[PDB]
Amino acid sequence: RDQLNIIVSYPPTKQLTYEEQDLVWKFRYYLTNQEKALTKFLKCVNWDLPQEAKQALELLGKWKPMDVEDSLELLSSHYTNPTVRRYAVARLRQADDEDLLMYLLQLVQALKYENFDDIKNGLELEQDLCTFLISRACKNSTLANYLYWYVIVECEDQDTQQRDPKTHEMYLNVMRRFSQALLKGDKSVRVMRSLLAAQQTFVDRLVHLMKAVQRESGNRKKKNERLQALLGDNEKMNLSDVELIPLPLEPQVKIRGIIPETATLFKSALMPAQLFFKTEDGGKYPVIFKHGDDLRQDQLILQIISLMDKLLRKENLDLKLTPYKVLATSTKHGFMQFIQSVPVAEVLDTEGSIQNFFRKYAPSENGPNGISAEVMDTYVKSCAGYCVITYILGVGDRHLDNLLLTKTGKLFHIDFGYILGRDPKPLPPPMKLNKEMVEGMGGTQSEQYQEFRKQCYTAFLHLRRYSNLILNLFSLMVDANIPDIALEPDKTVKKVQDKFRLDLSDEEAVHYMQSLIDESVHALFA
Ligand SMILES: CC(C)(O)CNc1ncc(-c2ccnc(Nc3ccncc3)n2)c(CC2CC2)n1
Ligand code: NA
Repeated sequence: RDQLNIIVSYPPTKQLTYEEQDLVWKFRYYLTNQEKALTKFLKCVNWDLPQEAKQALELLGKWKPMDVEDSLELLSSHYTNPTVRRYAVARLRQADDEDLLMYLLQLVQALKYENFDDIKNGLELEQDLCTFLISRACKNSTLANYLYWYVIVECEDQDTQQRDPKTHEMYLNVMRRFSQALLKGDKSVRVMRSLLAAQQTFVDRLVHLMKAVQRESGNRKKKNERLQALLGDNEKMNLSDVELIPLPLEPQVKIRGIIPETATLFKSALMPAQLFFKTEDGGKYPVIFKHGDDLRQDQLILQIISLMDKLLRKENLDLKLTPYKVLATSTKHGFMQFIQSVPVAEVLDTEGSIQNFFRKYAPSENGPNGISAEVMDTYVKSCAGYCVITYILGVGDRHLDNLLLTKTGKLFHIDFGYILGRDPKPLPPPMKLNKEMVEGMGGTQSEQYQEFRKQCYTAFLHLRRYSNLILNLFSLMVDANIPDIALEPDKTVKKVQDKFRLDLSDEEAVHYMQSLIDESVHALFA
């Protein structure tokens, strides 16, 4: 009946009532070939009663196997049954590394829901999350790299060390188990350990270099010259000439070192560094090296933006997004991929507007407002894409210093210090959209505006379809040391859930999205 289809449609986090539980339970045998009924059914099971547990796992066997997207729910805190947890890993094994990599950050966090004793006893349908992740890491260099940096930061975490010494020791063990597996492997596998160790030394030497620059009082010019001098002496610092190691930030990129003479410090409180990595093929890879600050909140947000971009691209909707790489190398430092762009604040300061800026660096006679057709389409798509993504992620503290623009027309957001409905000012707008963006398209009477609205609807409807995956991924982050999560862990997933408005139809959703843009665009006139 229809009452069953309304119950299975529920978000992964929607808590079923006792009345709703005993209903799914009664009709369990009639739901066995319904893929999206299994999670709802496993919720209903009295995992304490042996006869119920027994019949439930019998049903788990004969049940239509679930999607990887839905399987992520089985790895959360709500599940403790070892069979249900091995089943979750068994479905997760069906995913390819490309997908697995998209979920890895949350999978490292999901280890704190695993059996700590099994992880320990492994030192010196049958695989747990630890064995599975190490297994996959041994076969894929990229995966091994992120499993290393994700676990090392959780080991380093001093807040976990004191608050949960049990979880801290579990991660030390995950690292020991990983190191053990690497040494028991093939020629290819055994060299991954020395590669991870070489990058760890590299980062340690870079951390020391940043400190060597700050030991003094000096002009930014003098500090820049102190950075350049220290990077130049490869005999002492060994940072300008290294055996081609993976770049922790993007391991597919193999680096020779940092170019000494082009390295500088940013005009910013913690003076992060701009460093150019010499890649194996003579190319340059610019990075931001941030010290004395925690990148984990940005690292999560950029990981979700990347996922959202891949999902949209999958549905043949490339909205020209900039999911720049963010990697924390400690709870105190890390890397960000430097993107050549200009903050919108500076766009207004130097050129007066986004339109002027575009007319200057990308003109064309009969193009929209004398601007390149390609640059304008890129701008409309990226605006729409970010308007929707920042709306869902509840990104606050939006100002024109953390809104960046490229000369190719790419608009994007940076610095995700405020997320999930948090903002320095009270009553913040739900739709993160300003008059500078709107004026960039050519105002509300422009064909570009209608196109922007259209792209906002398309993105929303496609992202709404992946609500199960996104909410499951957030549910694995509830107990992570992410400031804006740690504030209200118990309320985190619902904050994301409510933005999808999964209560509304596709037609109803586009009207709500349509009204939200209007209510925001008319609020810009007060
Ligand atoms: C580091 C922080 C004080 O915590 C703020 N957070 C943050 N987050 C991301 C970026 C970033 C990321 C990627 N590309 C660029 N490019 C550009 C291109 C041109 N002018 C600016 C940025 N900037 C940045 C900006 C760099 C530090 C100056 N800051
Ligand atoms: Na990008």
